Amino acid sequence: EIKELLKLGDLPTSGQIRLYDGRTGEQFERPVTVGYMYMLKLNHLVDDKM
Amino acid sequence: VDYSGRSVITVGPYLRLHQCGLPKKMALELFKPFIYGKLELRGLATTIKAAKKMVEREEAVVWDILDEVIREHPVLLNRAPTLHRLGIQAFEPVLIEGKAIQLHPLVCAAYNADFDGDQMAVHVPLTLEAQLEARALMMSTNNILSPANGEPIIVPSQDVVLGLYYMTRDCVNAKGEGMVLTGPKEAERLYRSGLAS
Amino acid sequence: SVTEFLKPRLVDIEQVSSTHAKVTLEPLERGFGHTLGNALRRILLSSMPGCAVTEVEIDGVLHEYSTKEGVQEDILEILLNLKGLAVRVQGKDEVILTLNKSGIGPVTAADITHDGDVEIVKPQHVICHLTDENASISMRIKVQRGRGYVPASTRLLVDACYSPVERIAYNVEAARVEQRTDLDKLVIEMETNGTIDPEEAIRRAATILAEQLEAFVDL
Amino acid sequence: VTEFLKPRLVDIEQVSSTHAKVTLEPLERGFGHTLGNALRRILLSSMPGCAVTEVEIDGVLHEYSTKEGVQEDILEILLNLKGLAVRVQGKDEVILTLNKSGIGPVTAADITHDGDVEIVKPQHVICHLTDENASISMRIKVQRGRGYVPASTRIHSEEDERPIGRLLVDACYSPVERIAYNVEAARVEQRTDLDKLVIEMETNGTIDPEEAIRRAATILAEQLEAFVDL
Amino acid sequence: YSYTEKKRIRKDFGKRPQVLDVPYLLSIQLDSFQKFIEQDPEGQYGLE
Amino acid sequence: TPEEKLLRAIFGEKASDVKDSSLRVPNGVSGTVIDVQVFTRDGVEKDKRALEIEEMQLKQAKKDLSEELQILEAGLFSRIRAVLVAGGVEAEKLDKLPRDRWLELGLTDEEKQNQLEQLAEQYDELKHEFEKKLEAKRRKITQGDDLAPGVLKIVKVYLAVKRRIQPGDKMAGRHGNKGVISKINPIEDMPYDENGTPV
Amino acid sequence: KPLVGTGMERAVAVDSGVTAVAKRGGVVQYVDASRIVIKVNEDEMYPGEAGIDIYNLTKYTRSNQNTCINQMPCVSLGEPVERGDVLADGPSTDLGELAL
Amino acid sequence: GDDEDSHLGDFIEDTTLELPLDSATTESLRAATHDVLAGLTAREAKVLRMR
Amino acid sequence: SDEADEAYSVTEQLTMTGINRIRQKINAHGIPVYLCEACGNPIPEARRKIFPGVTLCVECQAYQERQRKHYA
Amino acid sequence: ARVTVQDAVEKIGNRFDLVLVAARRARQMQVGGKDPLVPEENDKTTVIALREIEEGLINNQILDVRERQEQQEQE
Ligand SMILES: [Mg+2]
Ligand SMILES: [Zn+2]
Repeated sequence: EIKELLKLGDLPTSGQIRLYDGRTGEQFERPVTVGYMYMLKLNHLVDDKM
Repeated sequence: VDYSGRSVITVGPYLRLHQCGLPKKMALELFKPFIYGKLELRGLATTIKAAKKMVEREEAVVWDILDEVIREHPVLLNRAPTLHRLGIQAFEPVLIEGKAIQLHPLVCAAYNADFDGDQMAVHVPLTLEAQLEARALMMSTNNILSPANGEPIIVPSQDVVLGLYYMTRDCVNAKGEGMVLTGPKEAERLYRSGLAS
Repeated sequence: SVTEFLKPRLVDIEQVSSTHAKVTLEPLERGFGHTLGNALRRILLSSMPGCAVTEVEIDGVLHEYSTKEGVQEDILEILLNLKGLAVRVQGKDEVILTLNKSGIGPVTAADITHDGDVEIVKPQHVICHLTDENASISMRIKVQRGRGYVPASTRLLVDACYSPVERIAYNVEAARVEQRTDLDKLVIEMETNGTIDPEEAIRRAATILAEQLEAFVDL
Repeated sequence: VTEFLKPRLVDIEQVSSTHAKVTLEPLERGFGHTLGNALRRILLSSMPGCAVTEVEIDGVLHEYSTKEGVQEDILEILLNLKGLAVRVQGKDEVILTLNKSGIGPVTAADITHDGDVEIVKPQHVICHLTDENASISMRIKVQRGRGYVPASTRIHSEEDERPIGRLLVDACYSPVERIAYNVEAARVEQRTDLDKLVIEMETNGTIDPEEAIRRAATILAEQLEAFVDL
Repeated sequence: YSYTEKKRIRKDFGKRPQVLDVPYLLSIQLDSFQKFIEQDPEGQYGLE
Repeated sequence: TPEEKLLRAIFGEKASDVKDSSLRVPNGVSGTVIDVQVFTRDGVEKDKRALEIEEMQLKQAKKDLSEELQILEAGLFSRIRAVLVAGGVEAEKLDKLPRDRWLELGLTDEEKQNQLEQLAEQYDELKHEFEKKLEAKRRKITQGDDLAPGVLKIVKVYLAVKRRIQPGDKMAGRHGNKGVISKINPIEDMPYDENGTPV
Repeated sequence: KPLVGTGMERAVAVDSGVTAVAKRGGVVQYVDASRIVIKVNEDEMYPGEAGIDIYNLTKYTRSNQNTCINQMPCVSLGEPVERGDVLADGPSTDLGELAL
Repeated sequence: GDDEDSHLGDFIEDTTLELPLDSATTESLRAATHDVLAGLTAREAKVLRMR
Repeated sequence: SDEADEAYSVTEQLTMTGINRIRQKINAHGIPVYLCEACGNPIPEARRKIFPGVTLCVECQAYQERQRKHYA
Repeated sequence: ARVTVQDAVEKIGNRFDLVLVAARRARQMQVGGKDPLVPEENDKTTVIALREIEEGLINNQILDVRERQEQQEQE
């Protein structure tokens, strides 16, 4: 089903893209996984640590 | 113990392995008497009270005087479970405009550190005998061998062994195969150019 | 205002060997280290006018591979020793040289038929060594004036390293103005065969890149 | 041998109000990627925007409050202002008044426009009035800069610093959001090694593509002047 | 469909048909206390 | 001390009978004071700010209680009106005379009339109830606070710091992948897909 | 919101306290950043003592951990509501989902 | 009942000690006053000290 | 490292040296015995076919394991 | 800024005396009125003393001899 939904949009079925480098602009070989992950922010904030 | 702080270590791969990042806030606070003496030695502040006022206002010359003080004064870094004698090392502080003690990557093997929240504690050595102990007996460039056995404790861990591995390998038919090169400089001149895998 | 970018206040250009420079540009505004260094090394590495040996026809080998009584070197190592030969042609172009010779010793760069404008930058360069005989080694080498580095696979050819620059490599390190947290500090570090100095090499590369933007700059 | 046909600006194509892909056709084989990445990084990094920086609603003290009539807390009004794409021409700072009353959404079109100012998307929502007699009286302050100056870094302006009503907002002066580029085969009349560089770009409206990559080229050319001198 | 769920309805995978809806998640706390404090005419539990 | 005495004589100052122990923001914090309450012992007399905040609290308690009683009034009035639409026909011959003259207006003595009586009683109960609630609330606002023995008054401030993500914070997926942010690099420097958007 | 969730978000957020879920069906008579007023239906109405449900929302106040707990109205004026709906998202909720 | 099991008698600061900054000030004050007196006639300086 | 990264290795050693003793109780050798070393009953062909090298009939093995189960 | 003391521990022998000698030498240039022997390049007195120790122009016997000679110029 995840392949099916990645195919609904025109994304690549294998879940991996080819990113290009932002500093040299040359494509990273070996295509990378890029997706949308849900990042929390645990409140071990540094400025109560330092 | 006084002249001491703790905070969260981060990676900072840009470093050498004899320095450690150190936030301007931490640095300016652990090193107060040093800055006070230096501001009243350079004449940037009349008294010591004037120097305290200047620092607590954090003027543009306070930072430069800080970076003058910091220069060769190595600070000790220590972690919580000091399992062995490499749990305490000493680095030279590279002032870091931030709030996390950027600790060089290769040293996490020794410290048993990792960057998911492990706090490290920085100590300042005051006297001159202390700075010479730290720079001569405890510097992070002086203990590259595990004291358990002469094998080094500086072995690259995970991003770097995988990068090095991916580099020194070989496909069976890649770009630019077979050609012969005048040396390693020509190797990089091809690779960065884009003519050889 | 909102158009005043930091221009660098150079703090080092330390020629380590007069063919190996190292240039510390700074302080560049943040992220300018990577744009500048990467543009200059792309140019210095793949677009640089220069001459260089392209194809040498030796009389005694119809292949890229053979034996040649008199030289202990292989033939592919003769192509190697020619790739390192750094020639500079004056206003003319597409010269051919000849290196017929024989004897006992090495075969330096000065042992060519020394033509007018074609200049050997290091005559001491070693091509091949002959044995103790009257052993014949006669070759007709053919150079041209080209731009990047074209391998022989795109075409007795030779991978034509036309460009002067042998190795560019920058680094971006965190410089600083009085309070600003992070800025750039380009550490370019170049090597060349000698046909153009590192300093002059960077100068010509940046001049190329700046000429390209003529249609777009404004005052 | 050493010619290097310089590029020039072939057809600009405004796909939409913001999405506009320029073309620089006659690029030597190799200068395509160099120019493309250099230009893209200059556009995303360093470009002049005229974002909102200081806001002063009528009867609010902080942004952690609420005002009877608006269905958003003031923090949401500020977050809805911060994305207000505006284009000033004459000055480098201007005080746009927003006076509105009555039920209904409150949108940037309802800001009292002056000749200097161009609110590029007037349908962009700032608030939601929801009382029969309640009004918002704010005095936004647009000003122009580069990149991202956050509010905290900006509150050391020493004297007259600063009345309890004035709420600073993070200024985000950079009109370009996406910049992608492609190097394709530039079929000049008789050549075979030629590529043209096409640059998409997705502004907020306050920036024209030829003007954009004219300023970008200006920046990079002057830094290259510093290099070439040595 | 609930009005708050036609606002953004979540595409639901998962094949098993739900037999017992989720309980009231805070039920232990509220239940046990209001069983502790309640006019309950018998010695079941609570104050009396 | 000694010479401190000379330095005092020289510049004619007086060492103050008081020293200061004033509440200053802990170092590092930076925020907006968003609320301040002043608890005062019962024996003491309130300063200017405590009485200012009592003014604010009483006016706000009145405004809240009256806004709420007005909303409930409006609901009750509209329900009674919707009863005076059928059986008591004044379609819009009812929308101009006094609305408070609807608890005593015309209808049959039907179940509609029993409802109208019940609703009028609801109106009077709303009035009486919100009045007594306002009286209790005002007495609660202006009534002595109890305090630890020895404390005169207490002043509480509520800063609203606004944290922004910065290197050294912990983040996490939901799958037990913690990690300390180590650098917040610019946008240009981030990997970007072929279409132009960076990760 | 989670672009990838397990559907338990809705229930966990409603059955928690922070959401201001409706107490009876009806129409949103006057919404505001601090209070939601609900003209209840007549069918879900009590016979005498008509009334209308007026919720006041907790604005910026500090939890025990010094985080800010503050509700926000997710309804709009004139919008219907049914019993058990969500009127205001507390802290870390998006339309009656748990957005952490 | 904390982690270290430290008691109450270890959270009592000593409000009589002088901060090392303050002692290092008045040492500097002794320096400054001696300096100022040095640039005075011996009569006025001895009278200032003795006074 | 972390909690989970060492917990993995603790669990992994647990599982491995739990598999190995249960697998070492298995007989892998070959010496047919034909007579249960406690009761002399003839171990049938099949029960010697499964575990080659088994030196007890099934009855006596059940007895001995029942005895083992209380650590006697 | 000096990174290793390999050649310093080499020249002076013991490594616990590379500390002590360097510390007393630096103390002479921080407390006392001495002038560093080697060209200081924005260097700290600690690293300067180590640098002198490393070239082989300052060590235990030399410092003792200079203190003796100085007290002999005390006359
Ligand atoms: Mg850890
Ligand atoms: Zn048996």
